[PDB]
Amino acid sequence: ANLWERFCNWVTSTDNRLYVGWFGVIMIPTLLAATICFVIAFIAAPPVDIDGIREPVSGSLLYGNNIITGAVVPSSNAIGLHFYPIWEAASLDEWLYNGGPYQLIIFHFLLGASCYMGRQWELSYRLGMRPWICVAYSAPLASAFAVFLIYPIGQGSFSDGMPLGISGTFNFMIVFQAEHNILMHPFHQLGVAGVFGGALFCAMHGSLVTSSLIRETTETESANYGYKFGQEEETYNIVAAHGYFGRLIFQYASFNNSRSLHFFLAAWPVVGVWFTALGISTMAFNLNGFNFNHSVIDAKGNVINTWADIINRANLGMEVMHERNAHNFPLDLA
Amino acid sequence: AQLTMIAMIGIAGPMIIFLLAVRRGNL
Amino acid sequence: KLPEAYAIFDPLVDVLPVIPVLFLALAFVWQAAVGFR
Amino acid sequence: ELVNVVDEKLGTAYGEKIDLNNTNIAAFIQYRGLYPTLAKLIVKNAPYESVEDVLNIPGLTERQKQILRENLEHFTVTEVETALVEGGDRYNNGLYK
Amino acid sequence: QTLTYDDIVGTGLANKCPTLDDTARGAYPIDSSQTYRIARLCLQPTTFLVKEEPKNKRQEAEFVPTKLVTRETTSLDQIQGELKVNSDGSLTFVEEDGIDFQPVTVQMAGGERIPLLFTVKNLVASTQPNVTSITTSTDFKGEFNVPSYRTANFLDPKGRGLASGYDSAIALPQAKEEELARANVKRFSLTKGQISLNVAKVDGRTGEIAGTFESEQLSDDDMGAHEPHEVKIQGVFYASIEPA
Amino acid sequence: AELTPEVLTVPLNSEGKTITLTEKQYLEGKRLFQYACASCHVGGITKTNPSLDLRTETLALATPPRDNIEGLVDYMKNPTTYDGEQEIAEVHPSLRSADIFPKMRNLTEKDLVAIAGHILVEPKILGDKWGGGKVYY
Amino acid sequence: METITYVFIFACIIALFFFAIFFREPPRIT
Amino acid sequence: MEVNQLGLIATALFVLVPSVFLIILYVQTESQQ
Amino acid sequence: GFAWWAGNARLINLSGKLLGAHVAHAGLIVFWAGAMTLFELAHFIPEKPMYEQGLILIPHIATLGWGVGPGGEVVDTFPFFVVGVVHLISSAVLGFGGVYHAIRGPETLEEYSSFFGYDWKDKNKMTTILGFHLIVLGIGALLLVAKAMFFGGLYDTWAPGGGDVRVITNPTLDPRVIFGYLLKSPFGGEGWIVSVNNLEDVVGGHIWIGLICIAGGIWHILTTPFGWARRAFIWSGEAYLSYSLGALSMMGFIATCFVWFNNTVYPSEFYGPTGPEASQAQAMTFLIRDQKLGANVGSAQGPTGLGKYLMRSPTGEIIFGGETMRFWDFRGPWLEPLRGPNGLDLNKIKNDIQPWQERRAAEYMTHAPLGSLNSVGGVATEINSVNFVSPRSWLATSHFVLAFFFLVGHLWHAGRARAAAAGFEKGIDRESEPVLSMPSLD
Ligand code: CLA
Ligand code: CLA
Ligand code: CLA
Ligand code: CLA
Ligand code: HEC
Ligand SMILES: CC1=C(/C=C/C(C)=C/C=C/C(C)=C/C=C/C=C(C)/C=C/C=C(C)/C=C/C2=C(C)CCCC2(C)C)C(C)(C)CCC1
Ligand SMILES: CC1=C(/C=C/C(C)=C/C=C/C(C)=C/C=C/C=C(C)/C=C/C=C(C)/C=C/C2=C(C)CCCC2(C)C)C(C)(C)CCC1
Ligand SMILES: CC1=C(/C=C/C(C)=C/C=C/C(C)=C/C=C/C=C(C)/C=C/C=C(C)/C=C/C2=C(C)CCCC2(C)C)C(C)(C)CCC1
Ligand code: OEY
Ligand SMILES: [Cl-]
Ligand SMILES: [Cl-]
Repeated sequence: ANLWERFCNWVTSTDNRLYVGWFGVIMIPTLLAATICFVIAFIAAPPVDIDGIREPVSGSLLYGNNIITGAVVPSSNAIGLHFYPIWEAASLDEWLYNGGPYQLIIFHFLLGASCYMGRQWELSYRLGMRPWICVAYSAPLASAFAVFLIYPIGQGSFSDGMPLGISGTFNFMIVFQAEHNILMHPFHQLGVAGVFGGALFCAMHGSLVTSSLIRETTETESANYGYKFGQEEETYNIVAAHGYFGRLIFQYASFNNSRSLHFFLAAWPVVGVWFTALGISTMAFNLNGFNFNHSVIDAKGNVINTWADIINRANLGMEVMHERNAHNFPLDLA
Repeated sequence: AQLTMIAMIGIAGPMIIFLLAVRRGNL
Repeated sequence: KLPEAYAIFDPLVDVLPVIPVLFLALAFVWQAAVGFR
Repeated sequence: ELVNVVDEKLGTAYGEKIDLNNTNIAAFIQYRGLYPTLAKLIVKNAPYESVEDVLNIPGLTERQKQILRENLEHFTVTEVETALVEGGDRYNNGLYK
Repeated sequence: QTLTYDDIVGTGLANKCPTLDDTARGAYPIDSSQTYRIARLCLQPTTFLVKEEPKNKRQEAEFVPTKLVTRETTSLDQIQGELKVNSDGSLTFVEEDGIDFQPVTVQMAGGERIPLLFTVKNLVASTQPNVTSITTSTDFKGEFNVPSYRTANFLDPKGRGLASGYDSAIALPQAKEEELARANVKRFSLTKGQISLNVAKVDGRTGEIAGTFESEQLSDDDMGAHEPHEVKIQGVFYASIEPA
Repeated sequence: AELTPEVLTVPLNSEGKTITLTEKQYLEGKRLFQYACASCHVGGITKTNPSLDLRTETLALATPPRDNIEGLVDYMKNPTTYDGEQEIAEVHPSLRSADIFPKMRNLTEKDLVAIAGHILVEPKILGDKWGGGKVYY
Repeated sequence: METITYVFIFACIIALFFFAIFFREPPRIT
Repeated sequence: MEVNQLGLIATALFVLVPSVFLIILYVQTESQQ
Repeated sequence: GFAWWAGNARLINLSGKLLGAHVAHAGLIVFWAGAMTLFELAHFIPEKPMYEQGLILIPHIATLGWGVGPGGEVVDTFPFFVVGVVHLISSAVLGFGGVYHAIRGPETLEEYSSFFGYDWKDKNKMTTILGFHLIVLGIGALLLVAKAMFFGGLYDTWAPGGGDVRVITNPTLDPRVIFGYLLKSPFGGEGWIVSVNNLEDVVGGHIWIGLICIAGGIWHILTTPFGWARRAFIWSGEAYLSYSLGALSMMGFIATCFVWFNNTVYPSEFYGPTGPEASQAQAMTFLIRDQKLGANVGSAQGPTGLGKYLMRSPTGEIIFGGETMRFWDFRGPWLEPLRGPNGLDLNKIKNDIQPWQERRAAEYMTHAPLGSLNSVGGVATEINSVNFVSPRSWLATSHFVLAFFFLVGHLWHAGRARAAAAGFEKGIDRESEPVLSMPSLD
């Protein structure tokens, strides 16, 4: 009943509407800092010289953007990977021109989101649950690190991290395809399999459970009222669902164990997104997608184009156009 | 050949399991 | 290249680094033999 | 009265010959014997009032003078165009392959 | 002591010109026979002033102060050139080469960014007649060239340029071009600036001089898209004289 | 289409004598060009000086002309600038500079002929692609 | 006017988050 | 910026009309209970 | 009751069989180190830089000073053979002892001997095993110092005359320098411990670390955890594994950045240039070419208004222009002779570039660490022709992936150790569900 122990007990209390926890003690200020700076910058920040060539890119709503085109623009290439906090600028005017808000937002956000993951562990422990929901969230979290930190580290500059904007996101992924060919990289192909298969199995599971709801209601009422929060009995018939799905395909391609089924639901998209985050994190060090450019030639030696060469023509167009005033030398080596 | 040795080597392992499963061994 | 007196073993050596992968595969032959117990 | 001065220049001899006052140095590879040594000399010593002025460059050997003579018909001179000679663009105009 | 790179790096000192001790009030005598060069001229701006636009009847606006937003990237250095003695005793510096331009953008009150090419390109600056000694009352005055801030390959955000790029607003295929002509046709400006260099310190032993400068030039006109501003720059300089 | 002796026939010297490579020489040439040259000359360009390519037309206007086996074998022994005025063995791989360019050490006289032969043959097969750069990929 | 509209909708969403969390219908066991 | 002037009323009714619909149905649900 | 797919968890409380698993697995590591080196030597061609041949082990050996001479030139491949053979032979001994302890040996050790047996919950015994291994690690660090100071030295990319093997006679002992590294920002221009750029500091830091580990090893043999440490940790075998998984993850992320940025203990002669290095070298290459043509590179204004070849960093230093403005913190032996106190010195650039510097820049520009999964060198749009992926990309990517998964495994095993310790890792007790005894939130 000392001041510290009381404080510890409030921080870890399971009676708080929103759990705080020790990870929350870091998460809350860092997320509030990131959020408040993000909203203000998105609305009112002036143009930012993202590529360090004194060519400022306007990202905020008051400087002529809408919701789709607006962004918080990445920090200047002149800064590269240097730490650029506010107190390192001669003035806020300078900090804004060179892209300081980006660095403030992404570092606070990554910290806050890492703590979000730990906080998912922590509350699970306080409630006597199994611990691994936080491992599912490591897949999205890893993906955010990849585009905001790891890729900028490998390329040498936060100016090549993903913009905090909708069209800026697209710019990022187009230029990534020209410089890396993410599409011909197997870790991206597994990320697609992870999210497509994730959407598929979401629909499957939802439709099979919804297909086998036990009749508990009249046709004049939502069938959802046939389930009461906390009832002990299951609300659908898994044997009927299995009897339907195993005939749709064949018997042994259908689950009859709900625990294996839900583990599979968890595992497939998490693992696919781990791979795609590792794709970005390894193309950060320029180990790029397969290059089959001019791989097929004829008896004489003429090049016989494949669809890979057609991809290469599109990549070339993205390459020669991007950051059109920023290259003085023939190779875009970073 | 290279494919000669990776065969002598590749067979070492499954050979051990066979000899032990036949001699009803501590698998 | 290797010293000449071991020249005889070039193709063996092209194969040796793969051998620790075989131990992982051997674990599954063993488990198949006992029926994944 | 708003004209693109580079496009205008393409309508002069600059658009058909090597312009000793304006053309980027990589064009001197089109004729034998000219690159890099004579090309370096020609660009450093521009501008020229006439194509023949190139033969008065201090330092030319007789072999160099003879090479220039063989190629005088591939040359021209027009007025210096700032847009083409600033930025060191006669040495590197940002075009590679 | 002479510092190394690893002493300097990251400090801001790389953007500052050398100074002379306040003890350095000598004079450097000139032999009208001998020839001389400036082996290093360094110019460090400290203040960027922009002329405002008074809008009403001929009021003639003032030079107002501005904030630098492009950091310690401003100084001209390693400039060299002939220092000639003219028949009438005047000295003339003719700039030959050096790091003689820096792009700068300063911000006016209200948030207008003003880019400019701070330069002394092609500087020719000359003293009074009858020098015979460089002293702490010697002034050089001169003029230099201000090429366009962007050079000819520069592509605007819609891809238009002078030596490269689209010649039209391709995103408005059937718009009337007349109104767009100023944005569509890029032009390469070449204007002149004026500088005065005031010598306030002289090391008679070593040929080093230092003092103050003020130059006036035009800002960027975005390849003719808009009218430039007048800019006045003040700072300190350092120069090292050598007999050639 | 196929790799015929017509395509495999190339100038030996400036006199106008010609030599007919075998298919073997050509592929040897290609392999050795990859080993020793393509890091800078992939596709017949020159990455560290794009103004100078390996097109036959460019080699022909070089001093000593280099559009033939002899000129190219010489170049690999004693490289000059494009106007012949300066020797560049110190910055360009050659047998003369095999001490600083160690991949040139184990090249025999017949390897040089094969490399030169590849360089004169490839534009007959690939056209503008050879030396044209990314525009033609 | 477009800026005002974008920011108004965004602020209405934040306000909705607040009611959805603190003024939700309480889950009640059976 | 030269935006479509009618975008504003378009956006306003797009928000207002379905939102009002839901609120009407919600409030009359509460006053049954 | 673990399933077959979690079957090594059956070993948690079988100290004997668990020892065989560890020792057998250690044989696998030593085996690959030996087999791989021999594979690399069999394929090695000395006329070709190592980084054109896909080599990752031979460069580690050469960095310690075996087999190489001035400039990185390989002079003797016998040291490479020795290192591979001895590792390979030793894996047989470790393999022998591991299958013996895994299969035939005492299943549990705690009956056969009280010295070798251990309970995970015995905090005194655990810290004594830790202390032994600390001492062993400290010895290993001092072996690096012994090589450097007393058995031939190490390869020094920075040595005058192009790099060479060099005995280290004055290692840095000044702790303001040694521990100063540990306090530098990880951000650009600073680089935390990745910036160590000279062998004196490398060897001195290994003196310190060897002493620190031996000191700490003796500490942990002689002590028991104090009560604040007893109440802060979970004391179980899975918990200890989880702690080590986190440490391995952290270490792999560091190694990733080490091999990507550092060209001192990963010399570029052996590993190829770094990304920043290759980018800097391209600007150098075209500066050289253009200046030879007559260009005045200092006064050449590029399209943006910034210098085409040279510009200033944000703190004033004269640096290379173009996109490589991001890479101006790069430092390498071929470039530093051009650096004066304000950055690149225009007078040195105009007069003092040497052919060897031209060569090196051209080599490094054309061996930038970019390439495809199937080992086509260059940017993603390049055609087939050059079979090259930099050893730095292979080492960086592999160790990022590995480090990521070990962080996942830390989370997996840490959460599980916490839950098994509190007793709810198998699920919620239906009759005593904690939430059902908590008041509701609203
Ligand atoms: C020092 C490292 C280390 C150690 C000693 C352990 C030890 C253990 N772990 Mg942990 N684990 C680790 C790292 C480690 N883990 C990492 C890095 C992760 C994240 C990926 C995990 C994730 C993890 C999970 C999710 C689980 C464990 C579990 C276990 C226990 C049983 C494992 C078993 O029998 O595997 C059996 C081995 C297999 C089934 C084979 C796995 C096949 C892998 C995935 C394929 C790799 C192939 C490779 C990439 C190359 C392909 C090429 C091709 C030619 C083959 C055991 C205590 C289990 C547990 O909690 O027990 C308490 C468990 O459920 N681990
Ligand atoms: C580095 C990899 C590694 C290592 C070292 C081990 C080691 C071990 N495992 Mg684990 N395990 C692994 C991978 C590994 N496992 C993987 C990938 C899986 C997933 C399939 C499992 C699944 C698994 C299960 C399901 C179980 C174990 C068990 C065990 C232990 C007893 C096994 C036994 O009696 O087999 C007996 C096997 C044989 C008699 C067949 C022959 C095996 C020999 C050793 C092959 C050696 C070959 C080599 C060429 C010989 C060189 C000799 C030379 C040096 C002289 C043993 C310590 C068991 C355990 O915990 O026991 C309580 C157990 O139940 N493991
Ligand atoms: C960390 C590894 C490790 C550990 C902890 C153990 C532990 C043990 N072993 Mg195992 N063993 C190991 C590795 C290990 N062994 C290896 C690598 C082999 C294969 C050669 C064996 C083969 C083996 C056999 C055949 C037997 C044991 C037995 C035993 C037990 C008693 C040993 C004893 O009294 O000797 C105490 C100390 C000595 C005998 C002094 C030996 C001095 C050593 C060799 C010097 C080591 C030098 C250096 C530190 C490391 C190598 C250098 C290298 C890295 C270059 C004990 C539980 C016995 C047992 O369990 O029977 C029931 C038994 O019969 N071991
Ligand atoms: C493998 C290495 C290792 C491991 C696993 C342990 C494990 C342990 N040690 Mg030993 N220790 C070691 C090496 C090791 N030690 C060495 C080499 C020394 C000699 C210097 C010591 C000296 C030592 C002392 C003096 C004490 C321990 C204690 C302990 C226990 C508590 C550790 C703890 O709470 O840390 C958690 C760490 C903290 C709470 C403080 C964090 C401070 C660091 C610097 C923060 C930095 C984190 C940052 C993200 C990374 C950047 C690094 C930074 C310096 C730049 C635990 C059993 C304690 C104990 O019970 O002894 C009986 C104790 O009092 N250890
Ligand atoms: C970069 C390290 C190169 C390597 C490897 C090879 N070449 Fe090269 N080459 C390079 C440059 C920078 C230049 C221009 C030299 C100059 O300043 O004039 C060249 C030029 C050639 C030429 C002349 C082409 C022309 O049009 O006249 C030839 C024929 C040539 N190089 C051939 C060649 C061969 C056969 C190589 C492998 C043995 C080779 N080069 C490697 C740069 C580089
Ligand atoms: C170095 C050396 C050596 C050594 C060697 C060794 C050590 C070996 C080992 C080996 C081994 C170690 C082997 C193994 C192998 C194995 C294998 C070959 C496997 C296979 C597998 C498979 C094929 C699988 C399948 C399956 C199953 C079974 C179940 C499920 C499904 C699946 C499909 C997965 C010697 C002596 C020669 C001498 C010289 C040198
Ligand atoms: C337990 C177990 C396991 C594991 C195992 C292990 C992991 C082991 C290992 C082992 C090992 C680790 C082994 C090793 C071996 C080795 C050896 C046996 C070698 C030999 C060598 C030699 C003989 C050599 C030769 C030579 C020389 C000397 C020179 C050069 C050439 C040559 C190479 C030829 C498993 C999973 C399966 C299953 C379960 C149980
Ligand atoms: C060798 C060398 C060097 C040096 C080095 C050094 C000297 C190092 C050090 C190192 C160190 C000295 C480290 C440390 C670390 C630490 C850490 C990493 C920590 C950790 C911690 C933790 C993780 C904690 C946790 C926790 C908390 C927070 C709370 C409660 C619970 C617990 C306890 C869990 C140099 C660079 C010069 C150079 C090169 C070489
Ligand atoms: O791709 Mn292309 O590469 Ca990575 O840098 Mn060079 O150019 Mn620029 O700044 Mn963003 O982007
Ligand atoms: Cl872009
Ligand atoms: Cl560039």
